[PDB]
Amino acid sequence: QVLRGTVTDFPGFDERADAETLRKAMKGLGTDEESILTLLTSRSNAQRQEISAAFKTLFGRDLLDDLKSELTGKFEKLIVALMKPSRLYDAYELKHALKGAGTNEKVLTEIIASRTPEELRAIKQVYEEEYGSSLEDDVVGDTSGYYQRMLVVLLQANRDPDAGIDEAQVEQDAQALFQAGELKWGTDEEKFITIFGTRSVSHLRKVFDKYMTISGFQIEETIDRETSGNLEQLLLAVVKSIRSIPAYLAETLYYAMKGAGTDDHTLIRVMVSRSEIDLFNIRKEFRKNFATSLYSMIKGDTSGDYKKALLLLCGE
Ligand SMILES: [Ca+2]
Ligand SMILES: [Ca+2]
Ligand SMILES: [Ca+2]
Ligand SMILES: [Ca+2]
Ligand SMILES: [Ca+2]
Repeated sequence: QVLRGTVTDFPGFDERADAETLRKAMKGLGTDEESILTLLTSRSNAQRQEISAAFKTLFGRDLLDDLKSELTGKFEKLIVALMKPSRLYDAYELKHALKGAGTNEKVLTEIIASRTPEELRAIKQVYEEEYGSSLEDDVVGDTSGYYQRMLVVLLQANRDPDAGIDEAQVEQDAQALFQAGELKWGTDEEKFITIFGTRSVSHLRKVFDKYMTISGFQIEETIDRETSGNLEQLLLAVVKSIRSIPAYLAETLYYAMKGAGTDDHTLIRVMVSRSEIDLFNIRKEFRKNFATSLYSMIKGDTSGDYKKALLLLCGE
């Protein structure tokens, strides 16, 4: 399918002109957040990096340090995130879910399950450069059990490529998965980890069909998203990503705003990271699955300059 983002290079871009607009906006008493916000959400990530350089050439000041001393709250978290160069974002997000006591298993599952092999290679590469330690050793050092192993398997970015679809292997995997599901994924974990983690995307889709034409239940129906289980949360995220990455991220966003509070960190992470990849496709899945639009949900769930920036990122 064709992936379309909501943010694209801004025509007639001038990094010096933009460097100055931002300077006048930060300069002196009071800040013009309305100006920063509108400027930053209509320039691609590559352009924001160019604005930063020109800002440094013209004033000898660091644009980001400035935005941080001037901005505050979720609006700042959102601006700081947009500034992060595209290639460094998932790696940064991953270093901070692992870093320190505990682990944000949520981010680890979300990024590793929804990212393609090419994306994971580049992430593994950029991560070691930036942080010195390899992603795989930090994951292995923070996670455990079959959760760790499944994450490590996916981290190898070695899913079979899509080619000849043997129906003998398909039915064999469907049966296996069926029986592992009936056992609530608590037995023979080794066998299913290999199927979910190394089988080609087109293969696993036939497996998901067959599996249901064996049980009458979609494979996800054998797992409760709401409840615990790191390994199950991962199996759920993988299944959904194998079906549709936008749909999976379309839902991750939904559950970020659905409830008593708002998971602004997820809301910010998915909005920013996918803005130039498939945020558009994500918007289309959100509407068709949740009967409402992302725009309209973000508008009612967030407030202020923060809300305005998300809405401009969202687009229509
Ligand atoms: Ca100021
Ligand atoms: Ca003000
Ligand atoms: Ca501040
Ligand atoms: Ca830790
Ligand atoms: Ca809410």
